[PDB]
Formats: sequence, structure tokens, C-alpha cells
Amino acid sequence: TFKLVISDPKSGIAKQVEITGAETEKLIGKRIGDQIPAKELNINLNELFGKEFPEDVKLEIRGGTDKDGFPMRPDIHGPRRVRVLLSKGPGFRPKEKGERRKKTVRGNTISPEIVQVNVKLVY
Amino acid sequence: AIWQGRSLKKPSGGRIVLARKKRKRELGREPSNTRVAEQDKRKIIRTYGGNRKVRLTAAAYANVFDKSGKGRKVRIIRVIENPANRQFARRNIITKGAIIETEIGKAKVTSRPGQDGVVNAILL
Amino acid sequence: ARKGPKRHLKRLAAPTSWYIERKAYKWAVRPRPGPHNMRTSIPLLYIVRDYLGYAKTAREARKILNEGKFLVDGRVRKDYKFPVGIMDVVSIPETGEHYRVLPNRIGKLILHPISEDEAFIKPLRIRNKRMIKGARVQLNFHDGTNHIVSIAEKDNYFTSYTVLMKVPEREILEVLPFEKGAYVFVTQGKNVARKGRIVEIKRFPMGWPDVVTIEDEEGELFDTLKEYAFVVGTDKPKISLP
Amino acid sequence: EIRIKEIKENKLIGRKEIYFEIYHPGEPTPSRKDVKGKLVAMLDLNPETTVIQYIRSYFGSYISKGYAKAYDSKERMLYIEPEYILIRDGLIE
Amino acid sequence: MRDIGLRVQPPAEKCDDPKCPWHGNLKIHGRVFEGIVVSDKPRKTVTVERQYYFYLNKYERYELRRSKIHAHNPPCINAKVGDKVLIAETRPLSKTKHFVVVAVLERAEE
RNA sequence: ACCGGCGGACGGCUCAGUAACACGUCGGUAACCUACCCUCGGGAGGGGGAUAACCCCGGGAAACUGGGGCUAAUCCCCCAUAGGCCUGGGGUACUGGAAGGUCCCCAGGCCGAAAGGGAGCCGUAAGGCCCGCCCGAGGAUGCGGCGGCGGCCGAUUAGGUAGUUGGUGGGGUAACGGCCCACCAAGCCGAAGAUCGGUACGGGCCGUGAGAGCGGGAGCCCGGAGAUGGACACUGAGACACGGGUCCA
Repeated sequence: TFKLVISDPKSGIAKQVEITGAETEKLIGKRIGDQIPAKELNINLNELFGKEFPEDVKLEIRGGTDKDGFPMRPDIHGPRRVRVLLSKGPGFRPKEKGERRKKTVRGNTISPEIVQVNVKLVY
Repeated sequence: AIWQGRSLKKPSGGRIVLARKKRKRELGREPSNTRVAEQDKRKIIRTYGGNRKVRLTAAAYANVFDKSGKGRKVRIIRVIENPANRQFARRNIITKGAIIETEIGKAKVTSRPGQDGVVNAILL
Repeated sequence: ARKGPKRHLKRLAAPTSWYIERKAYKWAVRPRPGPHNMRTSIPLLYIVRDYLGYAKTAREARKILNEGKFLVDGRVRKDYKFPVGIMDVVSIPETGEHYRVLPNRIGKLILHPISEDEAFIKPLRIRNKRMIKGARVQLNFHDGTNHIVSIAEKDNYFTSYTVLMKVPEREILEVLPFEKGAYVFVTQGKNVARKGRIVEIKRFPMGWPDVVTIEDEEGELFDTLKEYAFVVGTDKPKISLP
Repeated sequence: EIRIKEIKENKLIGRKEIYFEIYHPGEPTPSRKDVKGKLVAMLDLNPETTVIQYIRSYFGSYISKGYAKAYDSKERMLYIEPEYILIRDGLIE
Repeated sequence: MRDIGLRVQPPAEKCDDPKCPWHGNLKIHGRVFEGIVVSDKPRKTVTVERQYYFYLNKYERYELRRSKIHAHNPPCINAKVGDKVLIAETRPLSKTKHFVVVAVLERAEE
């Protein structure tokens, strides 16, 4: 049961939806930056956002957070957890200049353990 | 860590145990082992006191100078002889004082490519 | 152990050239780098607070310096750690009061009051000669300032020569050379705060500086390092020297 | 009875420093307000521009030293002089 | 003949080494000493010895103390054992070498 | 509040080790470094990009963390000139007795600056006063490094040393140096005490004593060194960094 945060760049508005059922199996095994057409995603986006969407609307998967709160990183192949000394990239805020913190983050690939996923709309 | 610290032995062979650790200022750095290539590849390194050291790792051109004093930017074919050590010449590794084969002929390098970043030599 | 530069100085370890109560408090103001050396100068705050007594507390001395009332060789200096060295002229025009810092016989610095006519002349000893690209000669003075001249006039200058230096607008006035008979005032050594005339110049090899033999006004002959001898006049001192 | 030795003018601050001695043989130490009203009379100063810090009476001594300051304008104390000796003198609540 | 500013005649013949104070690159500064050569086995190296007395507070007699110094020996002088030699401080040459011979006052035969 | 200028590398603490060019003193860099400071000469032109705050919708008892909408400077980057560096040839002028270095020209090659700003007065503005930025040249504050001498005990610890010692030619260093590498050679130290072990931060000083002297070095200052034992990077002018970071126990 995933929470999908669908963000529209044109409106700058993002709305959360829930994916359940065999629809979930459609998202298993995908990566970050992956594009997918709207039709099989089965969300009434035109009806949530209240604005017309041509049938050629696609969604790109970019981000999200895990059950505990572990975010996503395109850089790390696979879905597994690997402790990494974080100098730059998602899931890390350096405060003092030159800081490097070792954080544990989820890999790029989408796993069932993910509960929050983020997608961006294109037309 | 490359430590350019105290010799761990006395002149009379006496063992010395270090009373203190390694300070940051006293460590060294990787030898360049500059190779001959079709292009010129360089690295700018931040150093002690915020200075900058340019380090040539791949070399493709050289300043061959005549005894008169004129310089020419001419390419490098291969290395002839390295009196410093015989393994470098086989591996096309260039260092100060090495003999290099170029279009003009034989040249002796009077430069420090690991520190200077450039290759200057005199025709022979 | 220590890892980088420090911003503190205990009152006990203060230089011996200062008139300060050493056991009054724990801490003293660290002199920032400046024109002179550590042994040669003092923070301005100690001049204002102690020598002049205008301000009882350091805070009000800092306030007054921020107001800029005090002129240091014709330049306002609001910093409260500025080092003021030998033969610097401190002028406060509101009182019209002008003093010159000079070494004591004991070797500590003291303020000699001077008239207004002496407040725009500073004598500077030529510490070193160099020359920069464009063939522009440069002279580094004993007080850490630098002046530029052209190549033609280079023979009119030498190291250790004194120059009367119009500091209000940076105008050279006169050049006093380093020759026998010149009137000389001592800056350091056991013969500190003495004035006499040069007699002999003892050149010394092996890195050892030259020794100059100075005869006092009464004819007493002593010796002193060349660096410590400051020429102040051709035959008679051009400045009021205790 | 109060008699002066030191009357010194600091024109960078435009303020007068008064070092004075109080004769109090056999009687308790005078208070701040009494000497404050005493000096101002024969020195002819503005009471509000005038402030006292310390009055030290030594052991076994009937003559006590004291120091007062005399400013000119109402902002000089607010800027330069610290905030205690207005409150101790009542100049600030 | 390039001056070093020490009162001694330079060695006659010149050498091409970059370490001869008269005929090289390195310069002379610092302390000077006089000693005797006792060992010169390794290449262009000398081990000069200097003898002196040391006083002690408790017994007020003297105690001989010796100082061995490793100075560089350029070819222009070619020091040997039994020779009295003038030595000068130099830049760090090697792990132990920090001095150089600048004069030979008496040969071994003397 | 985010970038951003600085400080957090000093100041606080202890005496476990460390017999050491650790330290005391004297020379000592000609073989080095230097943010914040001062003086002199010059520059500060043109162009592009940038994401916090905020809006919304999200994960988790957590720690802590995602996306999209939008934005700046003295944030970043690009172009130009100077400037920095190296090499060859030539010719001088300066520092210093010395050396080389610094300088002028030619040649080749590489690298290769900036920032304007709140307010106020006048000025239509411009421009002046205040503060701020960069290049060259120093000085200065500190720092690194080399050497001579001084500074405990054991002979029921007598030979010790293999990169060891020196040379040639190279590397890395801010910098010279076997510090490191290839070759060349057998050197180096020791009975005046090597090596090994015991013991121990050095000094100004302190206790006692008529003093010769004996003993001690915690309490205040200087120097040396260490964050539980150990090991390691990044960022910064400055660290392997007590209230920054990573790994084993």
C-alpha cells in the first residue's frame, strides 16, 4: 500500500494518492527517473486536480521515503540499504562546511518495503 | 598516509619509540609517474597554506630548447633512457633528467613534471 | 598540543618594555601585527588608559578611539590593539598635545611631549633596499613601512640611513647618512636611551653585525650594535631627545 | 565637612573629576545623598549631571577619601558612564 | 675563486660538484670549528674530532669531552686522516651530514 | 531563518607515555609557510548559472528525512588583461663580506584575480566623505626545520645496526633532508658505557642546610604531549580537530 505524491510542475501543486491491490505489482522493480504512461497507473488525476489532462500524460518516479523514513537515491543501484559516507546527494544536509556524515539510505530500485514514493507529471 | 617523519632508528642503530603521533604537515603525497600520452592531463592540488600545485600526469608535448636559446613546442614520441631508474624508461614514465625521443631527436628533460606541470628539455 | 595561532596573552608574560602592573589582573590585550616588532611597541589602549589616564576602564578608551579623536602619526586609528613603536608621534589635536615614544634608560617606553612643529616629522631608518619590476627601487623602513623611488636616485639611499619622513602626506624631507660624526640616539642594548656621536665602525664577518663606537656628549666611549643606532642629526639632534 | 584636593578636567569626555576628603571625626559615615548635596553647593554643579562612585573610609581613620564625576549634558552619562551609578544615585529607577 | 668571506686561500683546482662552497651551489653560514680528521672511509665524507675540557661544580676539576662531527668533504681538498681541518655549518645535506670542510690547515705529514 | 564574513585549530583540562635535538641556552634557514594587521604601486571590465525562507502535499515511537512551485547577495561558474610558475639564451643594477637569489631583454609553455555595500550631506545626476574586494612588493604576528653544548640509574645488560651509513641520479614535501625510490660502496656506533633494560615530561624554581652540598619538579609562567586503547580521512591560512566526522575493541 503505497502513498504516491504526484507533483505537477506547471501548477506547482502536489497531491497524495494511495495505490493498493495488483496495481502495487506494477510499481515493483522500477527505478528512479523511470517514465510510465498514466493509463495503467489507474488514478483519476483529471478528477483530483480538476484540470484536463491529455491522454499522453506520463509520470516519472523520482523520490520518496521508506517506512522508517529512509529516502531514495538514484545513484545507488539496487534497492538495498548500504551505509555511505554522505558528502552530497539526497538524504543528507551538511551544516558545517566540508562535513561528511555516514548515513544509511535506500537504493534506487523500488522495493515493497517503500511506503512513500514521489512522481512528477509530464504531458 | 605517506609519512615523511623521523627515521625510526638512531644513527648508532638505536631503536626509537615515537613519543608523539604524525602531524598533518609532515605527510607526503603520491608520486606522479607521469606517462606519455596523446593529450595533456593535469591536476590542480590545494596545498599547505592554501597554495596551488599543478601536477602533470599525462604528457603529449614538450619545450625542446636549442643551445642558442630558442624554444619549440614539439611532441614526444617515446623515452630513451632514464638514469634515475631503469624501470621508468620501459613504462614511458618521464622524470627530471630523463632522455626522451622526439621528432627533433634526443632531448634531456630539465623540468619537474610532478611539480611544474610542464615538460621542458634541451636538444642533444 | 597547540594547533593554530593564538589570540591571548597573560599579563605576567607581557614584554618588559611596558609600564603595567603585572599582578593587577590575569589577562592583557594581545598586540596585533603591525608596523613594529613586539619588543618595540605597545597597544594603544595601555597608552590611553594608563599613560594618559583619560579612561579608567578599557571600554571608554575603546569608545573614545572609535570616536577617532586620537591621531597616530596623522592617521586616525580606532583599533584598541594597535602597536605604537619607537619615535612614533601620537597627536591629539583637541588638546593640541603631541608626544614621541622613546626608550627609557631602563629600556621601557616613555612619552616625551613635543611642540607642534615636531608633530609632522617622523625619522625612519632604512631597514632594507630592494627593487621591484619596472626597475622601481623600494626601501623598507625600520617601522615596517615601505616607500618607492626610481632607479636614478638609488645612490642617495642606503640601509640604516635615516630619513625625515613627512608622515601627514608621505613626503620625504631630508636624508641623514650613516657616517662618522653623525649624532646618534640608541634604541636598544645596555646603552639604551643614550645620545652621542659615531666614532668608529667595526665591521664584523661571519654573520655578526657591525659595532659602532659612540662617544657621549661628555666624551664617554661605549659601543653598540649598528641596528640599535638611530641617526637624529648631522652634528646636533634635529629632534627633542631626552 | 568636605575639602577638595583634585579637580581635573577631561575634555575628550568633557567631564570633571573631583577627588575630595570628608572629615567625620567621631560620627557615623556620611551617606551618598548628603555629600552629593554638599559638594554641588560650593562647586556649583548641575545635580543631575553629577555622579559619585566611591567614598572609602579607612580603618581607624576619621578622614575618608571620595571621588565624584561632573558631566555637562544628560546624554553623556547614558552613553559613556556605566549604568550602576545612576541607579545607586537614583538617576535611573 | 668566489669569495666565502673566511680568511683562507681557496683550494687551487676547482671541482664541478654542486656542493663545493668555492665551486658549487651551497653557501657558508653559521658556526665554524677546527678539528682533526680521524675517519674518512665513506665517499666524500669526513668524521672530524674535537677535544676540550669540561668543568664540574662539585669537584672543581676538568673532564675531557669529545665531539665527533660529520662534514662533507668536496674533492677540491680531499681530506685524509691526521689532518687539521676547518669546518662550517651548512644546509641539511643528509640524515647525518650537516657540515662542510672549508680549509685544511696542516696536512697529515705535519 | 538558508547561503554568507569571522570564531568554534585560541582560551578549558591532565602529567598515563616520552630518555627523545623532548627540553635549557646559543647560532639557525641562503632550504620553508603564513588567514586576521600595516606601508607602497596597480586593478576591480563583460557574461551566464544557482537553491534555501515561503506554498502544498508526505515517512516515521525513531534518529532523521522526500518531491514539486518560486528566489539573492560580497553564492558559483565563464571570457579578457594583469599576475603566478617552469625552462633555455643573453646582459647588467640591488640586498649581503660570502653565495646564490632579486633585476632587464629575448624565446618556449603552463597556470591564470576581484565586489561592491546600508545610511547620511551636497550634487538632476556625476562625483566627494564611511566601510568593503583583488594582484605585485615587503614588514610584522605566529609556525615549520637544522646544528654546537648542558641535562638520570644498572656490567649478575658487551658488542650493536640492514634502509642500516654514505655517494650517484631521481621522486614527494610549503620547505632541505633516505623523508622515499633505482643503482653504487661498506659504512655508522661502542670500554670516556653503544645496545638492552629500569626509571622519568624539561626548565624558571622549591625544601633543608653556615655553606660546599643533598633532595624534589604537583601547586604560578614558558616549552613538550595527550581527548578510553587504537586507526583514518574531509573542510579549513591554521587539525587528523574535547562540546566536527568515519572504523575495530
